[PDB]
Amino acid sequence: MKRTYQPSKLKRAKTHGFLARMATASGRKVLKLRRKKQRAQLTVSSE
Amino acid sequence: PIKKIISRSNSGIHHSTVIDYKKLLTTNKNKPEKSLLVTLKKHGGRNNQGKITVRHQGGRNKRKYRIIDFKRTHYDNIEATVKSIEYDPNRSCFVSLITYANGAKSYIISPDGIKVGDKILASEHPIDIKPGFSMPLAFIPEGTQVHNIELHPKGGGQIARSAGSYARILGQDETGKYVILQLLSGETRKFLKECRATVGVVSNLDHNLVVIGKAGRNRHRGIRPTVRGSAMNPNDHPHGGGEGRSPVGRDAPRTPWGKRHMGVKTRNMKKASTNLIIRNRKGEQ
Amino acid sequence: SYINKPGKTSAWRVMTVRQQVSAVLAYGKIETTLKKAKNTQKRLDKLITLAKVDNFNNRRQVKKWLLNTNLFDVDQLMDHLFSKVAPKYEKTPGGYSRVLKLGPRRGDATEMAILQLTD
Amino acid sequence: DVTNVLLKPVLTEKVYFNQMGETKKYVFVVNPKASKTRVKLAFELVYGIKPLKVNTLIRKPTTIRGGSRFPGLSKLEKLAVITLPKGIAISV
RNA sequence: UGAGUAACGCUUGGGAGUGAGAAUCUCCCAAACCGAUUGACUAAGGUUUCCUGGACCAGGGUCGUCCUUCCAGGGUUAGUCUGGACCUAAGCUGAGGCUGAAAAGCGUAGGCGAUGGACAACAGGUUAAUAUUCCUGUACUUACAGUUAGACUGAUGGAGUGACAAAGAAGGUUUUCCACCCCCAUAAUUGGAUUUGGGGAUAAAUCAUAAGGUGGUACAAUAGGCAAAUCCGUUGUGCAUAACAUUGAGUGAUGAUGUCGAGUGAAAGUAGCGAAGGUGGUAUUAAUCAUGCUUUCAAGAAAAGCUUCUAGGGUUAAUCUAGCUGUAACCAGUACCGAGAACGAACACACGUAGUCAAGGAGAGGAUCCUAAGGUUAGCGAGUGAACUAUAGCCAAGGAACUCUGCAAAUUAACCCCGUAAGUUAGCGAGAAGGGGUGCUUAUGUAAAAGUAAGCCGCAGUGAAGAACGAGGGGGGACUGUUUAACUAAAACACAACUCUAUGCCAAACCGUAAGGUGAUGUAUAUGGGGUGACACCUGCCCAGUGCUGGAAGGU
RNA sequence: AUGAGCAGGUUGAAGGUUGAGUAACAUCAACUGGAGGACCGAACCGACUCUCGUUGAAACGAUAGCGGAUGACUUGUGAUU
Ligand SMILES: [Mg+2]
Ligand SMILES: [Mg+2]
Ligand SMILES: [Mg+2]
Ligand SMILES: [Mg+2]
Ligand SMILES: [Mg+2]
Ligand SMILES: [Mg+2]
Ligand SMILES: [Mg+2]
Ligand SMILES: [Mg+2]
Ligand SMILES: [Mg+2]
Repeated sequence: MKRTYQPSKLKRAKTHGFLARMATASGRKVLKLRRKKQRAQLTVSSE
Repeated sequence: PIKKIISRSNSGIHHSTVIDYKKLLTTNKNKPEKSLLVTLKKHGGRNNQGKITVRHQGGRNKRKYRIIDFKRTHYDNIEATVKSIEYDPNRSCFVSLITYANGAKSYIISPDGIKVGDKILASEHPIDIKPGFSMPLAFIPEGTQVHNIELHPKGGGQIARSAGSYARILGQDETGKYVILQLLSGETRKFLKECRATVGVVSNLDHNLVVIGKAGRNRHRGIRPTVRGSAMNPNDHPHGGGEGRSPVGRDAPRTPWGKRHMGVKTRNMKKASTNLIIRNRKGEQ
Repeated sequence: SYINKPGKTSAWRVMTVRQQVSAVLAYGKIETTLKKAKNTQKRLDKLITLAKVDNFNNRRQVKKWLLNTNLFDVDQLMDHLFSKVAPKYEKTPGGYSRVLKLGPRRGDATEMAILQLTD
Repeated sequence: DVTNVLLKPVLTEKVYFNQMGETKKYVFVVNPKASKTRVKLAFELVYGIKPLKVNTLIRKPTTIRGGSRFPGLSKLEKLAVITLPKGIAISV
């Protein structure tokens, strides 16, 4: 059957990307938290 | 007039009808002028926020709006000529292509009766009364079918411009302004004597009797399905619930929201236009 | 259970018999499973016995069985049979072949057997 | 014209196969940001032969060393092949 | 422990070789499925999985010398291809600005945003791996100067074009196809043959030729096209019946003394060799002309770009047009997979995923049975042929008695010819019901064929496969549709139509706190809401209570 | 918003041209024309029934049947609530 994750990299980048998250207050806050927890994969822009 | 559509497609029977569109129009083949066409973006009942605000509206076809000179103000005391009576999809009436003698084209509403080669005019002074003309209401004698009226001066034709609509003159008020108008649907307003008007009823008198025959035909015309409140669940409608065809339990019928509905007066009577009214389809003020 | 392999249908058995008899006439030795060897032997014997007379009817009847191999093609294998293999055995009543048992296989512990034919 | 855009040549069987012809297609690896115009001008001012045609490809990075407790990533490089007129040939 | 139990997730036989060891690896020969596909090309994705050499801790439902695994080395080559450097749609963002305790929200100019528009390259070869990219041969384009000749250019702006629906049909031209003919190998021990098998093409571009398609054409006035106008628009006059403008599949010649080619074939069927490389018919087929035409109503994208227009400029020459010489053509993608093993399914999982090419026989066909081009061995086997289970096949006599019910299963089944009721919105019912014929040969058949008469075989002749079971009465809903993904597809929902009510335009209803927006670039023959639900006939009584509307003096 | 797709085969509407007829209509016959939430049926979509599987091949499927299949259709890509 047709599962729940059909991938299309343009959509993924535009939706969870770095320029997507660095344009609203909540996105800036989540980048703050992720720098705080020190994620190596900060957003989905890096593989 | 109207013309039947004998289907002989053996899935149900539909005595569908359609306006003849042949004996009424000129050159039914659709070749509208390019200079006066702008595409319409179909909002589809939606909103700038993207939610739904007007229900069951969507799925209409692609149209092309014809820029109509409802104002009739840039060309005054200058003759014109009706060139074609095309079918513009947006409004129920018939639009006509006129060409002012200097060579300038426009789309107007076709008063019922004018034909190819006729002459129409627009002015500010007393002129003739033949259909298609335009002039301030103070000059049109009482009794003539008048359409494409407008409320504010130099504001272009809002009131009474639908398929087969009109309005009659009924003299003047006691002030010396405010020519009275007997509108369609029993009301009677007071229009300012500086308001323009166009004589002659609007064409396509038989749009009341065209019968959409199949649900589809209606879906393509822009009206999507409407669901009765008694089919709803008790949530998202006041009429929901009930274990099988229960009636409208609350004391009066209700809207999809919680508003009392049936016959409850709604006009905002604290408005400037209440004193420009003689009657409101039933009685005084 | 449902979808299942076609398996050892009767056509599979008979076609295996044909391929193995072709192979044994072509070379003269087969290293197969024992319980296919005992089943190939019967058809082998019947062919060699039917092939000692050499009229065209026998050629037709043997054409119904043989298949071409890398060594000989079918119309070469027929000549190779009727020229040297069949007449060699012309005086032996039965007993045209032997099946001797080899050692068990490492893959399946099946009883490998060798099929051959000598005077 | 820093000529920092000629990092290295690569010597492979393919390069020799293409080089022993008549066109004498040399090959180099260049700065990942460099462009064909800069490459051919650099070649002009490093050797002295105005090149005919320049071609560039880039080998995107992949996984390297596979499974070795410290898997790594390869190197992004732009290989530019450089063509030369029929009767000329130079060395590195 | 259960237990060395269930499971091991669609398929074979052998020869030769390797290797310590082989069902499992390499080669060969068959064999068995696929063939509107398990074949070929690519988009999306994935991210080295691709090629060569080596290894066999682990992963592979067994094994393994082997793997899409691991290790070392390697491969992706563009002025013209997909996209940027050009264009815009939905929409997104959004200077100033509007609104909002705060963050933010809305939104104008501008800017982004392909799934679309515009833009110039074809054929063949080559490597283990790339190819309109490299190479060979022949081309075109867009800029740049310098030069020869002609000409006054004519935009950030105006106009035209671009610029468009769905369905249907009929024509033109090449083709498919049919026939003939040149060429090649073949000449046959199983009775007989005096044949049998295969192939028969060459591109963009340049020049001439183009059947046919579209749409009047010239001249004069001009008050409009934010100014300007020789352009467009408008109004007059003549020719008209074809001139003019514009477009145009195909044809021929160059390209081509080239490449390719059935086959042959040395040191692997590879290198090299490489004959014909054609004529007619065409009542059949697809493709192009075609953004063509006709009809209908649900009335069928924008901008850039191209042509033009004047303004603006230019003459002591700028700018453009045509040619010659020379120079330049940037940035990312380009491997491989594209799924019964590389994508999404936790996997080497029976599932899913856009588009393109799509052979032959019978046939209406992309159905159905078998095959071709090509491609795979469904990564546990070997036996035995007990109960028992699934799946197929078959079952005398009876033929629905089992049963909750004829659930399931069975009969009919394509084509051709007769014939076909009750009822009705007069369309249907109806493929109604009910029946018959079907194969091969000869002759007749028309232009091919169906058909026709005679004859012949079999138990049976769409001999196989793939094709409706039917009649009669009743309830519900009018119908076609939608629905509870993953137990309910229904008598529910929808619907056409009816009525009632609200609403006079800054409409009413609605989202939002407000701005703003829909309703609507709509205007009572219109829009929102409640209720019924095609079509026909009917829709009785009660206004005390609740609700709704109005009331004008009083009471609180 | 924008694009693509629906092998093949039938029924043969409205309208129109002609002839009769009509005082002229109406009506009838032939020919053309090629409509339809039409018909039969593959790809495509959906999911009515049995059987199987139900620690499955599969966190909802297979064989065999089944309804629609030019339309209120199906589908990809992008945006949005
Ligand atoms: Mg036990
Ligand atoms: Mg047991
Ligand atoms: Mg077992
Ligand atoms: Mg699959
Ligand atoms: Mg597909
Ligand atoms: Mg076929
Ligand atoms: Mg098939
Ligand atoms: Mg109801
Ligand atoms: Mg009812």
